[PDB]
Amino acid sequence: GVTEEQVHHIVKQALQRYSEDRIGLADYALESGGASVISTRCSETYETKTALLSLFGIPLWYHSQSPRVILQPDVHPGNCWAFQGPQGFAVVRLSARIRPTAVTLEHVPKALSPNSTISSAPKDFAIFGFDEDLQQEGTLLGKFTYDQDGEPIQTFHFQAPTMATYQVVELRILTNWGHPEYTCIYRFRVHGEPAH
Amino acid sequence: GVTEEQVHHIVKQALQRYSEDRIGLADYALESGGASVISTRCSETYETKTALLSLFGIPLWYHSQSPRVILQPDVHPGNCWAFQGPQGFAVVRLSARIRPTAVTLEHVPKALSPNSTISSAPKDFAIFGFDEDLQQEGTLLGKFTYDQDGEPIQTFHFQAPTMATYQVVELRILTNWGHPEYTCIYRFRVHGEPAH
Amino acid sequence: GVTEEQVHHIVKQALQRYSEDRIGLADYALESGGASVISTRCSETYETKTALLSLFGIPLWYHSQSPRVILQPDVHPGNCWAFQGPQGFAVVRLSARIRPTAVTLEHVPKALSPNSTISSAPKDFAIFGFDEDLQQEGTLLGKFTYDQDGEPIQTFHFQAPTMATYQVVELRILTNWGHPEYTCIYRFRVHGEPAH
Amino acid sequence: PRTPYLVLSYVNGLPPV
Amino acid sequence: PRTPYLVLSYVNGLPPV
Amino acid sequence: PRTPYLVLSYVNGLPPV
Ligand SMILES: [Mg+2]
Ligand SMILES: [Mg+2]
Ligand SMILES: [Mg+2]
Ligand SMILES: [Mg+2]
Ligand SMILES: [Mg+2]
Ligand SMILES: [Mg+2]
Repeated sequence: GVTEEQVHHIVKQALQRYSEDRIGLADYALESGGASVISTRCSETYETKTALLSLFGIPLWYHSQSPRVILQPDVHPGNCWAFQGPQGFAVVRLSARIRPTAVTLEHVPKALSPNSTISSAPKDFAIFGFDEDLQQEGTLLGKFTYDQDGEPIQTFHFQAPTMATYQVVELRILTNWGHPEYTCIYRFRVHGEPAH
Repeated sequence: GVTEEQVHHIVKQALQRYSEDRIGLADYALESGGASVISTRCSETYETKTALLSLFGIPLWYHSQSPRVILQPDVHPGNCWAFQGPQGFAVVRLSARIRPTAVTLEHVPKALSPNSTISSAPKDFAIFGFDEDLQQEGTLLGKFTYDQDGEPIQTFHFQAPTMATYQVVELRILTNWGHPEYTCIYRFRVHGEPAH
Repeated sequence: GVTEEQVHHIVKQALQRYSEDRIGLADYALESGGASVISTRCSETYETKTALLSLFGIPLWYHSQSPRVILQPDVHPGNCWAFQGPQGFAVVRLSARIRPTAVTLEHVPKALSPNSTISSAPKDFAIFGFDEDLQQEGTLLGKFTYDQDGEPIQTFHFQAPTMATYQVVELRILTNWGHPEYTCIYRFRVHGEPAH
Repeated sequence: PRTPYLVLSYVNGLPPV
Repeated sequence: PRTPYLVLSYVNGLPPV
Repeated sequence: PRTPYLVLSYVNGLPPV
């Protein structure tokens, strides 16, 4: 079979990959690395008016996650950005101009969900690139489907990316997994080739 | 022995489980998922008046963790809620009404502790369910002991949960592991069967 | 070769170690455990004036990380403290007086970095111990080099620590990996033997 | 002054998940 | 009052990484 | 205005751990 040394090697390398943001690819949409949401170019946030923050017994305001959370690595149930219905979009100014080669979308696992369902997850989606920051018409980079029966983190590689570069990318959600009120986005990542 | 494919399979599944909040069970006490502490129904917080926050050289206030931290997934030394002495309690409004089937309690590991001791950890505890939100007398669901010599995360399954459902649960700490001043609670989780 | 039981054992123990702050050693420089930066004894923070925070369309201030972040466990690209140039220093009041036996320095991985380079990482560094809190002359504990080609987390054990104890430690960065503007520090840890 | 604590209560059901 | 949201925009290039 | 920084100092020993 396998030697003990081979087992240690397999385990070490699997934990290395796990530690590298799970997938081992630089994320040009990570906010701490220099990416940001373009607030006016995102869907309206679905607000429930339920999470009330108070201080000294004084009600202050209701807390809802803004689109910024999709560019942050804190994926736990409820740490997601929600928009109303099954169609929505977010636009991100990447940390650098890149040739985009892949995107990653993740959702919470079924095992951490009541009744093992994730109907608020995005389903069909499309990625668009915008040449400059204030331009109206994007270029389609690819169309993909987040599989509710797949792994929580799903990476999608473009079949044949052109040589075009972009610093502005749109995540366009076309359908969801059936939730009748909203769609929840946990984390979106963009991968590719920077200047060198 | 085992094949290389079998090793990869074992490793993959262990990392899957690790990624699912370590234990692969939905947590109805997680604050981001919709749970909250009932502040007036918790022990007084032990305050040390040591962690002083300042701005522009102006002392502002002392920082202590409130009971909310036991419903958050950020377990590192000192990220715990403390009450005075070895007896205390916290009451949580769960995110949904459930038939409770298990609870999880975790503490920091001995390996991350000075002198390899965790004397502030809870020891004997009891779980109570409350039928409605403002009701005086809880129903005992079970009594358990957090083992200081066990794994940091310990899940306890009720032997024979009734069909009763609850949205309010009390964690009642009866003893600690010997700390003479306080008991520290890092994270408490509640698992069970929601409506479907 | 190896048995299935041996594989499960190897995997279990590797994940245990991973869960214990990756290295299984108590960190006397962790802020939540009681450590703090001595602000007046650190290099000036390099500020870029780029991360603008706004509210209701009103620009508030620019966000930069202070030295406190090196005592926090949130290592993601950009969650680092930066100083200008390749020489700098930070002084930490440890959570307890210890005989220091090792330090740990970590940086982000090449796999999460544009062009697979980490030129802002510290290179040569030195650790000094200070007998009391307001004393001018430190005692050299050791000199080490963070290897840009090594693992992201690197622990360095002192060859022969004396019986001296310290509660104040300086991390002195002597060179970096070539970045022409700044050096970035992600997380610094101090390990050793407390009183018992 | 007194140690402040931000309290979070859910007053209108579940947040989006 | 209205749900506040702190907005973060990068206006002068990359932060230190 | 000037970049604010919240400073944390331990002035009365260890926090609960
Ligand atoms: Mg619509
Ligand atoms: Mg099915
Ligand atoms: Mg008492
Ligand atoms: Mg023993
Ligand atoms: Mg200099
Ligand atoms: Mg080389």
